[PDB]
Amino acid sequence: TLCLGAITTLFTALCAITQNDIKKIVAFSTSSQLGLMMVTIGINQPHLAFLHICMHAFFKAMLFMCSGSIIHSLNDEQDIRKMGGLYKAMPFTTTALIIGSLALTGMPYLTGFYSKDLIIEAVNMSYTNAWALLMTLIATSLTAAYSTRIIFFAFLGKPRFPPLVLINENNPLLINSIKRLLIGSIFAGFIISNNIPPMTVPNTTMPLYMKMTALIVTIMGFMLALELNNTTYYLKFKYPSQTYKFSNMLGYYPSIMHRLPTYHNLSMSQKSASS
Amino acid sequence: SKMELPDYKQWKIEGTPLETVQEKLAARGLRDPWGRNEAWRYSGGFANNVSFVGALLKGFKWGFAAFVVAVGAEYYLESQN
Amino acid sequence: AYLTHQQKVLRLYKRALRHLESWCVHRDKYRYFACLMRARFDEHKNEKDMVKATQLLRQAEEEFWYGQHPQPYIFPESPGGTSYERYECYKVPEWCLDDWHPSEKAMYPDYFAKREQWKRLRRESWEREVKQLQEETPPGGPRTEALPPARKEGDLPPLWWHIVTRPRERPM
Amino acid sequence: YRHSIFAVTHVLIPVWIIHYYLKYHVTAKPYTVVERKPRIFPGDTILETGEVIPLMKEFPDQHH
Amino acid sequence: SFPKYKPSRLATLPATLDPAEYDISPETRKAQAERLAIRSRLKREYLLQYNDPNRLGVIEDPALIRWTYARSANIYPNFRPTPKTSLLGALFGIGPLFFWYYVFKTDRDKKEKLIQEGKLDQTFNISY
Amino acid sequence: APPLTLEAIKDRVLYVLKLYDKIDPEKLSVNSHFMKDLGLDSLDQVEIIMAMEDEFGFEIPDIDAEKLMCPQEIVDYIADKKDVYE
Amino acid sequence: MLKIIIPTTMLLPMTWMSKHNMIWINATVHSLLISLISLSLLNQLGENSLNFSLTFFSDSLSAPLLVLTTWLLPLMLMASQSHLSKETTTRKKLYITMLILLQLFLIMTFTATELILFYILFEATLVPTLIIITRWGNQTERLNAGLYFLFYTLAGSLPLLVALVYIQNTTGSLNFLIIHYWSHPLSNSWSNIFMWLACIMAFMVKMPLYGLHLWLPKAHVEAPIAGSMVLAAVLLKLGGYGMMRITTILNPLTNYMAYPFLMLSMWGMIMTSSICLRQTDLKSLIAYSSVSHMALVIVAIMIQTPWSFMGATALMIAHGLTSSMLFCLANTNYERVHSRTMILARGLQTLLPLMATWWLMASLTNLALPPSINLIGELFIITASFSWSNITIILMGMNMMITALYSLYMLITTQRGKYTHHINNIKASFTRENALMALHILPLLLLTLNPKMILGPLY
Amino acid sequence: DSWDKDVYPEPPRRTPAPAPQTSLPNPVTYLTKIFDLLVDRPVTLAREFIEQQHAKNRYYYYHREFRRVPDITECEEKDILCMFEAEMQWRRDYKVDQEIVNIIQERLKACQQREGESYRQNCAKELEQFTQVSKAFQDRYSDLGAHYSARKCLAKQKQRMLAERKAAKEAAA
Amino acid sequence: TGQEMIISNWHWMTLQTVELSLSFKMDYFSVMFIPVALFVTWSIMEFSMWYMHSD
Amino acid sequence: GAHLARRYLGDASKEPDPLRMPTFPPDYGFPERKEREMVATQQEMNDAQLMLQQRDYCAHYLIQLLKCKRDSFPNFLACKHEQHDWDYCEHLDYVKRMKEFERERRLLQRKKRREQREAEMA
Amino acid sequence: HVTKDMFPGPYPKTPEERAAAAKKYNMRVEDYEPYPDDGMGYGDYPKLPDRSQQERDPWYDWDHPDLRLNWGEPIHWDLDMYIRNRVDTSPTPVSWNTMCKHLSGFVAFMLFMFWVGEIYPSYQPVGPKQYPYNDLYLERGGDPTKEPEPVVHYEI
Amino acid sequence: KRLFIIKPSGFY
Ligand SMILES: CCCCCCCCCCCCCCCCCC(=O)O[C@@H](COC(=O)CCCCCCCCCCCCCCC)COP(=O)(O)OC[C@H](O)CO
Repeated sequence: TLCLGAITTLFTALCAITQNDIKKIVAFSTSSQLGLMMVTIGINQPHLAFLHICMHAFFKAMLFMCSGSIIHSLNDEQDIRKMGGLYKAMPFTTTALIIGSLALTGMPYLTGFYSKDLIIEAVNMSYTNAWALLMTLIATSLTAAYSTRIIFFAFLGKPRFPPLVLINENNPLLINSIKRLLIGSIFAGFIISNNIPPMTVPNTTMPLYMKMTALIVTIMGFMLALELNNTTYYLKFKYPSQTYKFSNMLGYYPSIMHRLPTYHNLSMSQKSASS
Repeated sequence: SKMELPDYKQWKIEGTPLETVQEKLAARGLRDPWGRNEAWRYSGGFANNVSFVGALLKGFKWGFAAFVVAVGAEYYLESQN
Repeated sequence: AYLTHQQKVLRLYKRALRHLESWCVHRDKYRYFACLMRARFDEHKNEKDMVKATQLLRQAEEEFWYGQHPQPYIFPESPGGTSYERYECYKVPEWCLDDWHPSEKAMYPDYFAKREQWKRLRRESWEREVKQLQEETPPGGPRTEALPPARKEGDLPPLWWHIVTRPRERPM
Repeated sequence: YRHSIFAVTHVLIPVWIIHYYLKYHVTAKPYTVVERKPRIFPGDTILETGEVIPLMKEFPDQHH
Repeated sequence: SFPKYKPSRLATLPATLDPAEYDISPETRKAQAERLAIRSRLKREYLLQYNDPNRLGVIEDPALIRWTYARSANIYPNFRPTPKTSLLGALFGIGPLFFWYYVFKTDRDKKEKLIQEGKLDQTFNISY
Repeated sequence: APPLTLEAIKDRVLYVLKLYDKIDPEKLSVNSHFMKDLGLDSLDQVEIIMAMEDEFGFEIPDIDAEKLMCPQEIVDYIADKKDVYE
Repeated sequence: MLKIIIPTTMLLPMTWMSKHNMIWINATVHSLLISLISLSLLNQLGENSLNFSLTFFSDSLSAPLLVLTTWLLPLMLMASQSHLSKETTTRKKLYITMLILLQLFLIMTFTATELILFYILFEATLVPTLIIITRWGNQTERLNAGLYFLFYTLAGSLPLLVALVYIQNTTGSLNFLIIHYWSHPLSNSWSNIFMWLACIMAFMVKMPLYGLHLWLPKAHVEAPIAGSMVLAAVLLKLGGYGMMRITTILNPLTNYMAYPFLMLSMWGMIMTSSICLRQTDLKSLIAYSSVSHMALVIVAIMIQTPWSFMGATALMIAHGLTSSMLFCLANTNYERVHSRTMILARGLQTLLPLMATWWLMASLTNLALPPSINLIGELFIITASFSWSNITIILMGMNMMITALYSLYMLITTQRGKYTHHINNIKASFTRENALMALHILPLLLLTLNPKMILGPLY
Repeated sequence: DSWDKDVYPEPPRRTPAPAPQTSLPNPVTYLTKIFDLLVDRPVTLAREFIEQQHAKNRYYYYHREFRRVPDITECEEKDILCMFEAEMQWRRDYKVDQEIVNIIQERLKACQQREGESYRQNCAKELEQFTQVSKAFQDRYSDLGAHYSARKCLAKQKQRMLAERKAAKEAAA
Repeated sequence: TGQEMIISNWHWMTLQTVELSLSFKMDYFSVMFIPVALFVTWSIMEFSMWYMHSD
Repeated sequence: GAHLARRYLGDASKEPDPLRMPTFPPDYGFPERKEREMVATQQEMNDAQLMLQQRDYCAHYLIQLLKCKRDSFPNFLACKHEQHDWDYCEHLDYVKRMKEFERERRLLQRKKRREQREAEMA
Repeated sequence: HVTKDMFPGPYPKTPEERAAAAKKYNMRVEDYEPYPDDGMGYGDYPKLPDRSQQERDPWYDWDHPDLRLNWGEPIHWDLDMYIRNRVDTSPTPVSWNTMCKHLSGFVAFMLFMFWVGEIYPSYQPVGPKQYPYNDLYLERGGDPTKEPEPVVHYEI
Repeated sequence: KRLFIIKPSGFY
């Protein structure tokens, strides 16, 4: 489980940051989060894994629902390379995403804090797979990576959608539903963490420089990803990097493993078997 | 309604970052044919975007304003208790 | 029948910029690199020798293949787009309406009566349109898939019912 | 009212038949509804005998 | 120059990269000219039946009927027993059956051997 | 969304055409077969239809694009493709 | 049992004596009434069969199977008056006569106490099924199918005949009771092996077992709809029923002389389900699905395990109900388009909204979705087989994966997708087709609440 | 109570006394108080109404008693009538024996939820009691076969006393 | 109070020694998840009215 | 950790192996030691339904914790000093674990460098 | 409608029968190609290049737009691998050999480093989790009659 | 503006 949780946490996250579709971006964020759940249940931390279930339920639902708001309002367009400049166009939608994005990535005392860095802290001072620990840290930084990609490309910057604007979110159904989940993403982290009885032994006395790595790697990842994202703002040309080809193609898994085994099994059934 | 269509003259190359494109190919020798069409994206109320960090600290001012009053009240009642 | 050299290179032009959308993203970058693409396409106009043009496009296609974006920006209302054939499980064909029930039929009398008008027109136009088709049909079977239009007055163009009465792209 | 008749015909009646089922039909069979033992702590008192589990004895008395 | 795009039976070669379409020989001038001729013949007939008011049933597709017949009974009247088919039949036939017998018989023999000497925990295993 | 019709289409069509710098504002006519009236090389119609596309947000097939050459023609093609019946 | 056989026999004059157009009504209503009397036998006593007389007896094994046949009888009758209505009065009257002669033999077969009396009616089901397939079959190949069907099962049944008469002269009696109580250990002598082969092969052919299974894709593809279901829904189970009954004297020779059949079946299910992953014909697709599910029962029976037996009968009846239903699905679409090809008629959910549902939970039941008794049958066999050997799951588990891919595949291709442009003769579905579908779905899911009435004597 | 604690042992419910020290009201207590007068009381009122209706006419039923008959170790070989009597008796004891392990299993699972996280230690007596039942059930009916019968159960037994008698001989050495 | 309980109910079958019955085990994982899933799906249901409005 | 750097990338006879230790006798190194005592009996954590992991010596600073949570319902804001005492107990039990870890490492220095002291000459 | 002779037949041996089959399959003799008869029984059915329906130009209008076939056009012997939803032979932007090399390399690299991570595990410079009551033998599942072996925890 | 919608007859 430590092995599977780590590889799912990074590989899907690695294939995430190179995509240009919010539904694909947020989905890969789930699978990376789902990979994170398998890490904590691995090293004898089942309850805190279930805590991560509840917190992930809150903010991740908003992200898709918030992404649902922008997709429909801007005439069912999902490509992130075309929306542009949604910050002041949709205040509440932009407001919901940044609170959701920060909760998913860190921001102590928010919803993600009562689950994520506790898991990262718990997996740090434990007899785990040394390689698997390295994947969790990198993927934790990669968690901020695609989070910047969504905020930078969609909301920040100059707009790119078709000239006829249809931006609107004033419908009370959209506003009330977001707000109901929003207040959950602010306080539900503190509530159940202070309410449920302590079901795990705590980790109190560790050196300061891995107690903070959860914040460090996210803040660190926030830095270059912003710099690398505004490197697109740089007028100079961008080379078609090979590693970018690997990540943007979903890690090469679908183009082969959905095409090599299906063909053989289907071919076997006709040439052999049937005939 | 009728969706009255905005007039044409409000979109030129000036002011927009597309200025910096113009002298580039002018030095190259050609001229940009679609410059005026994309002016609206970089102009009007659609201009003056917010920096990445600027979006993150949205509500900091009044949020920090709600802090000082809250901490000041709780500091007063606890210390006087 | 045959995409000539000019047709193919324009197709190269259109696809090259569409892929460059996914690369440049920002509009200011677009208007620059598109102009270079345009300028460097204008330079080889006096190439004269058509053989060179094939050689001029020989490295072009693979160069596009070199720099092709793995996730090109394809448009939602288009093949490969997200909203492709999505709004299709509701466009039930017109002929299904004939199998309706009189209680259902009586609900919409005016439209049904007007549909019967279109029904008769198709019946009356069929013999003329099939006759028109064979009277100027090419020898040795139809050579080009394009159909003849309506030549004289009154007669409707042949093979029109399904094209005209096709379900709307947004049936709902 | 539309909230009221929703409550009665979707919560009040359904909770009535479920409770009746859980109180006089299914609980009438042994080991059908089993719950965790009432978690008591040293120091409090219990109901069915009125006995006191003893107070936690003298703590080594540390502080932070 | 980047490495070229080698083709595969599962990753086909695109039309844009195929050398054959580059040189449009006068022989190929007519070779791809009857494509529309035969297609229009099939086309014009198809719309004529499809648009026909008198038509009420379905239009039979001889290619579809031929495909069903080819992928069916019309296989053994074309089956010639040869070493390729003979070996293919045995390899995908008796082959896996005997291999499955070997793995199961070996495991079952080992399974009952442990029970014979009482070297397996079935103390709670009562339902069977 | 309020569906588009001809006066919407025609105004938006001549909108982007006018915004094109080389097109002369007074030369803009719905019936103008481009190069024979407004000097436009064959490499230019294939790129202005993208502006025509982005105006309405639906892809214009190259088979139809090469036939599409007049401002009236674009208006007619856009309306029928988007089931515009007025 | 004369409370069932006698009304069934007396129904034969009932149809022939009926008027011109009243044959369908009277036959349907009384056959449904016969079904109701059949349900009177579902109560099986504690550990004894409901022995009525020396001629007939019933236990928890035949109790669900009997009522399945009686319940079936209206369903073929409800599925026949579409293509049969364009025929003379006599031929329609004859058709009803055959199915009633069919069920009468089936009723007598399941209730027979004597293995010979079991044997006589067990082959006798060939005669009505053969003529039904040949006479009213709507195809050309059916003539070859009748020969293929008749000889294949007979080629195994004839060696069975010599086996029973040998038992009668050697052991003594041959009824189902004395055999069980006077059962003696079968030796390992090579003669005993051949008797084991004779006593078994006849039942495997009718299941069928992989290899000896080519008579289903012939018979089922171009059999008449009414004859297709019964041959699919019970006649396969008829071979199954004898498997439990006759494996009371074949012990302990079953342990060693079963490996070739287990290997043929546990590999055949993967191969036959791999057939189903690609079929040009919908009816052939369903027929091969029946091979895979029946191959599960062969594995189930041959292990000879308590849990295995209850799963066998549960799957046996459950498969019959859903396999018959799916055949009705094929008949409806084939009736509208007058063809059997997969891709010809597609996107039928848009045209026919309710049939989209009927084909939907038909696929789910075929998929052994829990708690549908298809699951409670398959899952039991996995547990029994896994106890027999830990590697059984690798194959038999992979079946549920392969079974899913093809099951939805026919749902994807036919119901979902885009409507066929040229097809325009598909009218709204008549209430007869919709009702007939419900007569299958409702008892299936209704019976899910009480599997104890399907788990057989070993329950 | 309908059932009995002798065969369904229930350890005494060590319920606590709620003694909270906090100013704000405890919501749980009052949320059940409304439940009493909104769900519990109407349920009881209807239940006592139907119970008195049941008490108006009380028809009875009993449990069938099967007197013992000689089993298959007394049955003369091939004596079908006697063998049939024994086989039915053995199957009666088979099903009631299946209910014996079912009762133990229900009691086994009852401790696990009742003791919470202290299950591993509180009822180690319960685990061994089921273990002894499971072991005896293994020697009793396991591995008989699908067509099990009292003759086969004798055969499995006759394997066992033969095995242990040899073991006793080997113990003597 | 911190009590976790099991609601066993209607007996599906007495499967010899197995007693498969419809039984709703509940513990902290249940009682915590139930409001969270319901809260999210109720909010999604409210949103689904807005998004999926023309279907 | 420094031990991780010096175990695989450095020597192998100095860095502790968490799987193996304690490798040295407890009373050795320092004459007489105190005994780790639990203030409660075996009954307390059983009746308190304490989970297996949370049955350390630190449980005495946890048994009253759950009672305080129950005795102050809902009031999620209290039981902080009690939690503070529990966390401080985790400090003591944890710091005890590195103290023995440095003990064995120092005792592992005690092992080799002395063994090599009477090895090159005697 | 169609008559019996139009049904597929045997291998076209002479070129004349090759032409007849090509006419029967609504193609020409140039593009007609029977399957290589290794005894597999393909008959005269014309083999066609491996082209999934995804390969077919979507913008062209087909008689069967869902699967991209026109009426009468002789469809592939292997249509059901190559339908829109089944196996697709679309040209990936990068070579299949490179496609496979990076996939196998990353998986192998991930697995290999996972093993070496297990070989040298990560842990803090901390020791055993000291547990009272002779390592809680009683509540771990131990038997009360068998008294626990001497286990005790000390202090420094 | 309201307009006719084609739908397969559900009356049956
Ligand atoms: C299509 C081919 C058949 C398909 C597969 C069918 C099943 C395979 C086996 C078929 C066996 C058929 C004959 C079995 C008759 C009953 C068996 C029986 O009662 O067991 C006897 C088995 O004894 C036999 O010899 C039975 C026949 C053995 C096989 C030889 C003949 C059968 C095979 C050839 C004919 C059938 C195949 C068709 C050929 C066209 C025991 O008697 P015994 O030999 O102990 O008698 C006492 C003493 O020793 C003297 O007999």
